[PDB]
Amino acid sequence: MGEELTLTILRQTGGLGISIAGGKGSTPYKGDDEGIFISRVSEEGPAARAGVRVGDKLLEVNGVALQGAEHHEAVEALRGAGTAVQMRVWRER
Amino acid sequence: KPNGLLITDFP
Repeated sequence: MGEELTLTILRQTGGLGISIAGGKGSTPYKGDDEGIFISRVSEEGPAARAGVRVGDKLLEVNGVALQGAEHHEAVEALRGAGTAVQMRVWRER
Repeated sequence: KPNGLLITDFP
């Protein structure tokens, strides 16, 4: 069980303040799940302020779907994401 | 090709 949330990261002057992990065909971050996950959130950064949490599974970035994605596809999505990053996540309870 | 646990940081 869990919930889906869409968080909006408002970038400031210190970067997004997250790390992402996982992806199809590489070592799973969590169990045998090959999804993209949030593996780090900087405490003082804008992702923390928006409400993103470690362990959130990343479903979309600015509406671009990442279900079944390889790691580099999520990296590319975040690189292109701009000043306000809308991040749809699944948060296991 | 990167292998293992892939983690990419956006500081």
